[PDB]
Amino acid sequence: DFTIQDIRVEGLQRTEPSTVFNYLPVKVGDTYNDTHGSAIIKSLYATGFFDDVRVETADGQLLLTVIERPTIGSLNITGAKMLQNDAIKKNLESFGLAQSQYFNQATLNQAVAGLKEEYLGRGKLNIQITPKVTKLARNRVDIDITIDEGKSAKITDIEFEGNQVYSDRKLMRQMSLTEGGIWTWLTRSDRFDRQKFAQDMEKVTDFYQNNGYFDFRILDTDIQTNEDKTRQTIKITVHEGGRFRWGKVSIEGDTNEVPKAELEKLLTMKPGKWYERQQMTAVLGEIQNRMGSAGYAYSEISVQPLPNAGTKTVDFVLHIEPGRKIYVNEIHITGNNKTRDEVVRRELRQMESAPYDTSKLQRSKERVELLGYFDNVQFDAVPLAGTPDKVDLNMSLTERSTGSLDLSAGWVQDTGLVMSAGVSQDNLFGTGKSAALRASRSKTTLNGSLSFTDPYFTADGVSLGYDIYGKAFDPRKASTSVKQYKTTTAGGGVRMGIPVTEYDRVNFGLAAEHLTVNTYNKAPKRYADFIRKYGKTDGADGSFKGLLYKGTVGWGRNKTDSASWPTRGYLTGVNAEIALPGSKLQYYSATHNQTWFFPLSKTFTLMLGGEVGIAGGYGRTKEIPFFENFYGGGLGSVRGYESGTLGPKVYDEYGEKISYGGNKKANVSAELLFPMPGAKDARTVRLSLFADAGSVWDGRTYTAAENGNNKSVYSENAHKSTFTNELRYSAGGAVTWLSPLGPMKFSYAYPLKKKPEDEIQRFQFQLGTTF
Amino acid sequence: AQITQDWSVEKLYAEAQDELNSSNYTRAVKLYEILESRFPTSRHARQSQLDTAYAYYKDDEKDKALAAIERFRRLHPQHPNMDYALYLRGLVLFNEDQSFLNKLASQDWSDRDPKANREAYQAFAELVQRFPNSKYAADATARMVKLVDALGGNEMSVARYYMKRGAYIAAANRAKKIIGSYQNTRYVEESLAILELAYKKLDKPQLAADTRRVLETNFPKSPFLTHAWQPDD
Amino acid sequence: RVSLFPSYKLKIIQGNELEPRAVAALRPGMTKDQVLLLLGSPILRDAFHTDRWDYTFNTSRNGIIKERSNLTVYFENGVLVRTEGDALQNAAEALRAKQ
Repeated sequence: DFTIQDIRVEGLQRTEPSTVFNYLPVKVGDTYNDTHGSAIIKSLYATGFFDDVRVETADGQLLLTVIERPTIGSLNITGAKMLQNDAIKKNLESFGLAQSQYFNQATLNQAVAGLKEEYLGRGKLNIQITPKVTKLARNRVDIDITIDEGKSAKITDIEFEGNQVYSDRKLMRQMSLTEGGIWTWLTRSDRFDRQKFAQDMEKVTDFYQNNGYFDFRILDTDIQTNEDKTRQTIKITVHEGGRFRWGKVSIEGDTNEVPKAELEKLLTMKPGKWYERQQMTAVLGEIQNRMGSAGYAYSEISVQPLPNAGTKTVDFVLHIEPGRKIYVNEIHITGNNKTRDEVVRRELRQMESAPYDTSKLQRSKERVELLGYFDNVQFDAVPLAGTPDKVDLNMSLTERSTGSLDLSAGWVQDTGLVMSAGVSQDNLFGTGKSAALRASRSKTTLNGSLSFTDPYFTADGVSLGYDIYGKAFDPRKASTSVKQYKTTTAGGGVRMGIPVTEYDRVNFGLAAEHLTVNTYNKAPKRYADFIRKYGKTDGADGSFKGLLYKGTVGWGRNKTDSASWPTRGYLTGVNAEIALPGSKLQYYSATHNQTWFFPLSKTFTLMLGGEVGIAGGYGRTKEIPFFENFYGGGLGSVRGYESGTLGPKVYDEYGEKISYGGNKKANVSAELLFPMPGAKDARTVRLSLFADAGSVWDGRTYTAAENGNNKSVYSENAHKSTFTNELRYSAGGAVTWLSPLGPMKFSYAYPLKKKPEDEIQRFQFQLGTTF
Repeated sequence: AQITQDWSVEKLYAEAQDELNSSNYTRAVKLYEILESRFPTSRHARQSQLDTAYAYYKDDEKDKALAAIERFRRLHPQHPNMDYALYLRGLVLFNEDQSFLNKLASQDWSDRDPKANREAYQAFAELVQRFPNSKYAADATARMVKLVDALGGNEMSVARYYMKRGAYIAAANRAKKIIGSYQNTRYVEESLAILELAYKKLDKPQLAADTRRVLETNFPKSPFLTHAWQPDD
Repeated sequence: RVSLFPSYKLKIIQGNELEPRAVAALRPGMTKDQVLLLLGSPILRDAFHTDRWDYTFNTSRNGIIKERSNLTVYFENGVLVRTEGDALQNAAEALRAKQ
């Protein structure tokens, strides 16, 4: 045996032998023959230290020759043709390859193998993969991969066996892959991927499963190449089950508190259609979420078929095991930075020690997502050593940028430019306390506003807020001018808001405003009567002022995915936001909406629009203000002619034609919405048509005008522009897109029944939304 | 490596210094590796990595900072500079967030994460157990006491908000863990007070009185002996 | 912090739950682990007087007690000694009803 005395480790380059001895499992004065040799050699082989180190026994000064492992100080990349330099850079550095980092050849080999496999996974097989190694300075080395990809990998022929049940034409129509063609030249739609192949495989197999053929035994698939390994052909053979009939699926097991009668009620299976695979999946989902809605996350169902040919039925007995009633031990919260913790706790149920149900858990999911403060949230269940009845349910948060400035511009067809300003803020770096500034300005209007609110004034939570406004309207503009005047509206208000259930939530608000209505030189009788009834005139002009005690009552709910891509669901709601009694002008006006969406196809869909309301008031004032009139005809009305162009076009000074409209709101939308599939699934392009129904009435017939009748018949009733339930026939196209930089308006309008008293507009364009 | 000019070590150090003074970083960081390759047997790697970590703290990310620092920890675990490293570790997980838009003189720090202050506590514990006579430890002690105070305030706020919802059952275990593992903290009186409120709301006279004896033995003087607890604000 | 307004919308509060057949299974005189497996994890557990394991119930409204049911259990030197509470009897006729 020999004792260590200041091992003279030589042959080192930059190993700082002090830290070597520190890394040595032994120090001076340690007895050693062979025990630590393998340990030290493997320790230095780890961390990429060396490759050849020798140890001997010689008078305490053991010559530990060491050869420094190469360290890639500088790394380089090339050959990135299909992918960019950044992509290859990150996916390589994900496997080491940092500065120096003690480069090893085996790391090179595994990395190149992995990347090669990644590329061959896609439609690239005839690929030249030739990395090059250049010896840089003493330890630094350089590598650069060279990738020379093939032409492409195209699928020429698609063929099958056992196709006696359905025509290969229809089935190939069903399967979501392409072959050679002219309209398929776009976006290289005939390329191949293993993953997408498998996806289409399960898709078509499930399609057959719904077609009544049991278990659809897939025999085998094979892919065969061609000359130059360029073109490929796919052939899969399967075995169908034949037609059948299912009408007697049964369930069994224990229920504990659960009622078996409720189980029978929820069992939605019938002999009709003889089967449905996804219906079976859905009923499994329903039963499972029920089995755990009571607090059993680990109750498990067992399926088993019981065949019977001839009658061609296979019974399904569903055996359930419930057990181990589960509660929650503690809740942890992640992604809590820049915000409070109770704020997200405000909403979910199951405070603690509660029967773990997904039923209210998905409700919590929905409740937090509609907050929109985070793009992604995940709910994570984990038990501990004290396993029974107690599991952690920590959840995820994804903090998203929200504190910025709302400086956004847009363009409108009539007025022109419009700008928006104000800091966007909803969270004073913590709890909600949502308060912000919002203002807009155009050549015809301006409106500043500050908002301030807490969504939860109470334990359940009541939203209380202040909100100011200063909107002023300047209808007088260039040639395309509606009746010229100004509007002066400003002031503040308080908004209160309470939910009545998980899906219903109302909000009220009372305030008081003031307006100074003003006129111009001689205006039609609808102005003279109004001003001489309440206002005061001076010369050829005049004005009026009044108090604006206003009340507001509202309610709503959403049910569609939307997010600029509408899906199943619709908007429900009602509102009443005008100067309510308590001051002059005793008025009342309703509100409605319907946004029915029918996603019954891959791209084509239709939306039904819904609105009902009467703006008529009561009390001392039996009339309707001109400025409170509807702007019938145009975009927001019908998307048809130019804005605010329904009703009697009255003659006046200079003999122009400006209408009024009524105080009746009712609309019916029906448009075939769909994207463009040429480019990709990007959430960027739509397309539809324009076909709307809009009704608006006043009741009063108009017969006397400025020495001229603008109607075909002298006795033209002005209560409705046409027969009862008034509307004009019109329908055109609508090029939709989604976002060049966001907002848009584009559509082609074609009218019908062109009257001699109405004006049309075939195309309209707006930018940066409005308001 | 735009120029790869040959210079002396102190010139590069001063250039890095002014780059920090001028908030210039890419050249400052990129000259570090070239100087190290040119000057392998040099102490400048340690200052380079620590200043890069400081800059990354001044930036959003810290991953490459930690990569380099535990890389060094594997390199020379005897260069006494590691005291700063773990310290800046506690700093990088502290996230002081020096920005004008979010001054918030209050800044309770009670929102970062449990992971950050757990790691801070363990890091400074290793610091003190290995360097009781460190270049500085009072800041470390202040950091641990502040973080544990923030933890206790967090949990107490959770309990009181539960009380806003009257989640008596949850608050029970809340209090039990507060007294169990969060000793000598200012947030104890209200904990046991709300505990008493829970038991009396849950009709548990004997245990409520037992806790009364506990508190009076511990806190004979407190306004809430005669004051039934109420939530602040 | 006062004057609750008429919001006809409240969260659904729970006190606790227990399965009656376990009450039917309650025999006196076995250890902590035995009764543990018999019933399961108690929702709470003190330490200084840690033989008091009881469950509860409440279909509360805004924090007010609405329904309740309790069964405290006592232990000595790691064995069941006794238990008592208001839930045992109602659990008994519930078990007789469904069986």
